[PDB]
Formats: sequence, C-alpha cells, structure tokens
Amino acid sequence: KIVNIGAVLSTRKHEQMFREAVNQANKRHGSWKIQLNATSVTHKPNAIQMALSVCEDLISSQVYAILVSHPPTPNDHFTPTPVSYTAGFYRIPVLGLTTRMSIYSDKSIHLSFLRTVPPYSHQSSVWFEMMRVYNWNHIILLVSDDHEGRAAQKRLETLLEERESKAEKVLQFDPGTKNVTALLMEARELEARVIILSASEDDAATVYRAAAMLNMTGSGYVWLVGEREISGNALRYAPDGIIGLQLINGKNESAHISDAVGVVAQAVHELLEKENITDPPRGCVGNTNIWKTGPLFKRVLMSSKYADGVTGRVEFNEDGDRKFANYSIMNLQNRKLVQVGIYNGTHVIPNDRKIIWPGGETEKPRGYQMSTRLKIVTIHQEPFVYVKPTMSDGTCKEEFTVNGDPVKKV
Amino acid sequence: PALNIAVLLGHSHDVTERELRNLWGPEQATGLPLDVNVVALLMNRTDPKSLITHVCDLMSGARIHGLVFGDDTDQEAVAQMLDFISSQTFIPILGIHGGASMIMADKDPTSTFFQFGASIQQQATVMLKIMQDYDWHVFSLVTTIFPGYRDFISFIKTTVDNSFVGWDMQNVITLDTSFEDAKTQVQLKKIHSSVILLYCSKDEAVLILSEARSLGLTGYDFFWIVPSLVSGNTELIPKEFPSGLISVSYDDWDYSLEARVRDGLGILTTAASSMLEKFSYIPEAKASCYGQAEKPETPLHTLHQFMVNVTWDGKDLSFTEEGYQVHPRLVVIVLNKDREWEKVGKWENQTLSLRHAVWPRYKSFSDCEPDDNHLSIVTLEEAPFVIVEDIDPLTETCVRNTVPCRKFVK
Amino acid sequence: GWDMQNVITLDTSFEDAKTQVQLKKIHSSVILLYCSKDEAVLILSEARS
Amino acid sequence: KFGTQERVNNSNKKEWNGMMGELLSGQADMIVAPLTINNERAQYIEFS
Amino acid sequence: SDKFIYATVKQSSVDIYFRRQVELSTMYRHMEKHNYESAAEAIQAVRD
Repeated sequence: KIVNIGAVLSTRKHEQMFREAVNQANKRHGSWKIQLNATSVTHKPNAIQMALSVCEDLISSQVYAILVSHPPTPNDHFTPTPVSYTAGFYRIPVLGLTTRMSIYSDKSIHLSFLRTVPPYSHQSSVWFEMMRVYNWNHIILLVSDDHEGRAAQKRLETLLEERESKAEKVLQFDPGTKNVTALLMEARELEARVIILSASEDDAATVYRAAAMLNMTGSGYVWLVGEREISGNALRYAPDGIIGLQLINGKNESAHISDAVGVVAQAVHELLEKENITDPPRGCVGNTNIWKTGPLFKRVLMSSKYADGVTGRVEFNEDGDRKFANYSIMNLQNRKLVQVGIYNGTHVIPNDRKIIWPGGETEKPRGYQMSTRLKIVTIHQEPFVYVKPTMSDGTCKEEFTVNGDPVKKV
Repeated sequence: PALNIAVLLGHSHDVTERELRNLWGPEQATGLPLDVNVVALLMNRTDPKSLITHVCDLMSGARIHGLVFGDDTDQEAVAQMLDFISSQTFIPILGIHGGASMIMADKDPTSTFFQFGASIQQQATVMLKIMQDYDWHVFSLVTTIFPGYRDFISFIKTTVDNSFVGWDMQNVITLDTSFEDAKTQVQLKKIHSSVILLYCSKDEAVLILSEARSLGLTGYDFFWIVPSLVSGNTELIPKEFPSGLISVSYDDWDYSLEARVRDGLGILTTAASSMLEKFSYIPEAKASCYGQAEKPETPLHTLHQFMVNVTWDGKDLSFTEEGYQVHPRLVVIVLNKDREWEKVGKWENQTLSLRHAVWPRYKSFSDCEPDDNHLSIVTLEEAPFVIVEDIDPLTETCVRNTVPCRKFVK
Repeated sequence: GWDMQNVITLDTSFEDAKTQVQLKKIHSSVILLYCSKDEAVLILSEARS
Repeated sequence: KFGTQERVNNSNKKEWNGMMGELLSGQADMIVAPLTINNERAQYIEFS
Repeated sequence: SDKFIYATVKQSSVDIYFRRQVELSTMYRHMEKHNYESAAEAIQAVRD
C-alpha cells in the first residue's frame, strides 16, 4: 500500500522540503488508500560512492521512482548519471530536476530517465522560430564536437529540412580549444552574418574573444546563443547585442521538486489503478531481473499531464523531456542582460523593450551581405580559354585581332 | 613488468577459472617486453553493487590493468554500467558476451570501454551488401520510435546517396504508437511489394508482423531483411516471423566464449606491448573505487589511443574511435522452413561470403501460395544471341540491360 | 484494353478476416462496386480504413 | 579535369574533381568555361 | 580492336556520357584504358 519514493538531493534543507512536497501531494488525491513515503540521500563526491549509496539506501527501500538533482558545487559533469544507471538496471524511472544535458535525451542509453527541465539542445527550436520571425535565411553554426553540439546541430538541421534550406557552414570545434581563430577566419569569408553558437561557458568565452579580435562583433552581425553562452565567464566577454536564452525555472530546484513530486504521485496513483503491478525489488545485491511494470510505469509517467504546475503545464515527449518550457530572450545591452521577449512552449513573443543589435544599431540587420568579388575557375581549352605565360613585369602583351581591336586579357 | 588482466564471467557458462588461467598459456613469447598473469573470478548474477565491489576488489587485490568482463544474460543495462566503471576507474573494460556485448550508441569520452559487437552502421552495411549480392534494390524501410531509429535512417540515407546503385527508397513508415489501431494501418497500406528493412524491438516487431500478415505483407515476393535488434534471442522464435526472414547478428555458434576471452586477453596484451614500445612503463592501477582522491584523475599515458592499432596472430582486432570493432564477427542468418535460425553467410575483412549463390525461395507460411512464377532457365552462351560477361568493376553487380546468371565452373 | 485486374467476392464477414486480405490485392484503379446500399456502406468504411 | 563523380579510396565516398570539386567546396563561385550540361553535374550545381 | 585505338579526355562530360549509356559500354571499356589527361594532349596524339 505504501509507495516509497527516493530523492537524490543536494542539501538537507532541500530534502526536508522534498518531504514536505511529498506530504502535500499525499494530502491531495490520495486514491483513498495509498499513503506515499519519502526517502532522501545527499549527493556524494564520488560516483562509485553514490552508486553504492543508491543501491543501499534507495534501492533497498523499494523506491518506485528516484528524484535526482545537481549538487550545490558548481561542477556539473553528469552528476545524475550513476543514479539513472543504477535505477535504470531495473527500469526504475529516474526524475531529473536540474539536468539540462542532451545526452540523457537518447533513450537507447538512458532507459528510464525523465527530466522536468528540457535540455540545451531544444534551444535550437527557438532559433528556428527567430529565423521565422526576422527572416534570416543564411546562418552559420558554431558547435562543439561533443554530444551536445552534435545533437543541437542535428535538431536544427532536421528543423531546417522542413523548409528546404540548410546552414551555409557548420563549424565543429573540439571542447576546450584555446585557439579557435582559424574557424572564425573561415567563417568570415562566408556571406551569412547570422552566427549561432552552441558551446560551454569556457568555449563560448573563447569564441567571443576570438570574434572580438576579428572585429566580428560590430554592425551587420547578429548572434544567437543559448543559456550556457550568456551565463558565468561567457557573460564577461559576451559581445553587446547578443541574443541569449534563459530558463524561467532552470535553477529553481524548489519548483522542480514540487512539480516532479506531484507528477510522480499522480503517475503512481494511475499505475495502481491498473492491474498486475509488481512490487519493487529489495537491494541491488540478490535481485537481477528487471521490474516487470517498469516500462509501463515509465509510459504512464510519459502520458501524465500536470494541470496546475508551479513551473507551468508539465508534459512529456517521446524523448523524455518536458517539451514545454518558457525561454526568456535576454539581449546584452550596455553589458547588462535585459529581456526583449519570451519564448513560451511553442511561440516567441516580444515586448516593449527595443533590441539593440551588435554595433549599437537599432534597425534589424540583414541576414547576409552579398559578395561582389567572385572566385572564377577556368580550364585551358584552346578555342575558348587561351592561357599564356606573362612577361617579367607581370602583364602580357597587348594583342590585336584582324580588325585591330585589343584582345581583353585577365 | 607484469600485466594483471582480470576476466569475469557468469555461472551459466561452464568454463572454470582454471581453464581461463590456462587459456593464456600458449608459450610462444606472446608478450616480448611483459608477461601476463591472468586472474579470473565469477559472480552469481550481474547487478550494480556486486559488480562494482567485484571489479574494484579485483583492482585492490590483483592490481589489474584491464578487464575482459563477459555477461551471460540479455540485460542491456550492464553495458552502460561497465562503461562507467571504466569511466570512474580508468581500467580498460571489454564487453565480451551477453548484455555487455550489445553496442551502446554514445560512450563517455573519458571512458576506456570497448565492446565485442557490431554497431547499427555495420549491420546496415552488411544488409546492403546482402541486397547488392541478391540485387534486391527496391526496398521500403519501416522504422519506429524505438531508440536509434534516427541514426539508422541517417546512415541508410547517407549510404544510398553515396551509393552507385539505384536504391529506390520508396517510403519510411514510423509507427509512432498504436500499432494495432488507426492511422497506422493507412500508413502500412502505402507499402509496395519490396524488401522491408524493419527496425524495432522483438515483441513490437511481432505486433507489426502480425499486422503485416493481416494485410498480406508476407509471401514469396515479400522479402524482409532485419538487424540483430529484432532477431534477439535465437533460441526463442515468434510464430509471426516468416520463413526466409534474413537477419544479421554477432555469431554465437562458431565464436566460442573461449575464443572471446582469448581475443580479449590478446588485445589487451598487444596494446600494452605497443605502449611499452612507445611509452616508458605500465601505469599503476588506481588505488580503489573510493577515497575521493584530490587529483584531476588524468593518467599520463593510457591504452585508449593504442587500441586503434591492435593486431593478433591471424586476425585484426582493432577498434574505432567510437568503440566498435573495425572487423566484427557478423553472420547473416535466415529462418528456414524448420523455424530455426540457420546461419547462411559470414562477414570477414569487409567482405560478405554467402553460402547460397542464388537465394533459395522460402515458404513464408503454411498457407502461402506455391512457387510457380519462379522458373529455372537453362541458357548456354552462343556468340551473337546470349553473351556471358563478368561482374561490373564499378558497380560490383550486373550492368544495365543485363541480368544475373550463374555458371557452375569446376 | 480493359485490364480487368481482379474480382473480389466478399462472400461474408465484411468486417472480419480473409476479406481484408482480399481487399489488399486491389491496385489503384476504378472500382466497379456491386452490392446493396448498406453493405456498400460497410465496404466503403473498410476501404477508407 | 572538367569534373566527374569519383569514389575516393577512403570510406568509398563520392567526390567531385576538377571544376566541380573546386566549385562545390567553396573554392570557386562561378565556372565560365566549356562545361557541358548533364544530369550528374546538374544534380549538384545549377547551369545557366 | 587493338589496331584501331580511339580515346577521349579522362574525367569529362563525354566520359560520363559513355559510362552511363546503356549499350556503348563495350567500347567504353576499351576507351577506359586509353583516356588522356587533357584535350590538347589527345589532339597532339591524333596529330602524330
């Protein structure tokens, strides 16, 4: 009757409020018999320590779903992975709270991971909407070589294929490269002025400084970036006029904990409404078979709509994310991020604020600047293209036809 | 210097630890600058906590510098667990058998984990080689939202675009959901008589095959080629699988587990020998799983980049950057009239050798129509009327306006 | 020319087995349906399905 | 070379040589030369 | 025939036309081993 829920959280206070949210969800729509419980564990510095902790504390406690969140330490190098892969052995669903990496979106690797925060790779959708609003047809992608940049590029290319169009160049740079001037020099020779960046904070700062050195932040250029490129060190060197994105509740662990607890409680009640439910296993050691109702529990989680949500309407897509998040469009004016619009679950709406494009101009710059210098290629065909050696001075002789007109040479 | 290599197998396999130790006793100076003292150990079942304890208890005791883990069950979550034991311990782990042998899409960049399996790209390559050998150019490629669909479709489209063969890809049906419900039947009706590259799980493919038989999509003129995802466990075969259902899979008949462990030990020994030839000495193994060492966990030299060039006595066992075998041991199996997966062809050094020069027509079901439209035609080569020529070097098949024809030459 | 492709005779069980397989052999072409009004309603619902 | 689809040795990749390789790779923007119009060339570039 | 040798420019439009044509493949095989690098070289070879 009692349904246990585990919570991998960051601080004792957050676990106390997780218990409070569990109690609140228990009070409302309890299905007349089920009384949910709540067990919580603080994140551990080492991944192996956490794997053993979740095996011993959560898994042995008959947890139906596990709530995981980033530790208070600023490092965010895939902390919830051991949770998703200890609870993924038995198809026990895992609830991510502040994990925005796109690697978890692939279900072939993460079998039973669902997050409340959509990952960074969905930001590309916003850019396409902007490409639909400001009529930008030629863009340049500046993506990392890791999984996140590749996923963002793939999503943007999939979106663009519907329009029968493609980015002129998709420059991939390895993470942590100190010198990126070669790629930006290559991009400068192109025509498109819509530069789209998808990189971590350090890589975003490096790209920003390299663009500043190359005078790429001036007038006629427009930059579209994500949340990682306008936060932290990347904000220090961000060029003025950049169009960043921010999540309304991305760092609000409170609202995420509350809505995740509500959704998981509703899903547990919906599952217990059905038939042939098996009980969760005890302990990692001694049990090897998967949880039979794991797949259907994840499916019922993915089909539950949380009507009244603190973060908004909570939904789930086939990739396992929220699919509906509010992205706030932040423009960097006078070295200060000011909101110039907000992107809802499906559309972008501007506000009374005026967008200051890079270089300080108010008018919307054109997508590209046409090149009046053309690289002409020819071959040595005798009747059509005679080719002759030039003199020492560098220009060959003037010649005249039978009429006497000069023969034009290049 | 002595190389400690650990081997871990399940109890379902009759091979004992002493046999594993004796396997590395050929005594022909296998390691020129080093000697390998193989340590063996078994576990009752595969599970996170026990697996971690076993792995770094072996690390603490035998000071192992490698792992040749081999699983017995079909749990696909073991491969990831091994991958990130390798990630958080820097021990080169090899997935030999069972769930650890199933290819995982994206691995951690800092994890030295390699698998004895074939990625979906290699299976698609083998399937296209089958079609090229049998001239089954027309094909309808059915998919689903079963993860990895996008990679399979992207690779098949890229190969088709780069292909010199016709490859009239008629359609791509993505049965999003509701297989036995509306709007998927209408999707299936657009299928024309052609090869079907079904891509989904085994039970879901059972559902789609039941629907297809209800729609009359199985017969002498209907061919189905499928990857190892749906063939799955050869021992159990669904009643909905038509006879002649061609599939490709890693060989479990000829590639015995003893050969698997010998190949893993040989790979590790050759990589370490190349390291000794190139670098200074064998790096000491990590202290343990635990302790939270205050160091940015970066070994000076590792086995990661030296596994791309590993050669054994008679075969090449190199690995790609993503972690797949460059020369996997793939076999093309078919479901014969006895409802058993009979191995037909093999994949050796990028060449597919097929037992049947001409494809023997297989009765799909008991109620299928008799084979009449298929006829054997004798034709002896006479200069002006019928001409026999060799295979096209450019296309590796019969040229335009020319038909395949087989001569029995001694 | 008049390439009469096929003659499907839906003996019975219009919304049941072995008539669907009969209907699958239909190719894109003119259909000279011959039946009562309500039965033709059933066959047309199946055809739209 | 004027340009022809050729299969490069590594990975068996289709590639354009000569003028088509120069133009499709961005090295050149226009080809003013006796370039014949046919399907293989017209599928990737566009002729006046 | 061996005594009658004829060719064209390697990797050009006419080479593609002969490769893709359904029936002239028998002489395309002959031409593949005598193709010249440039039109001027082939013209000079014809001249002498």
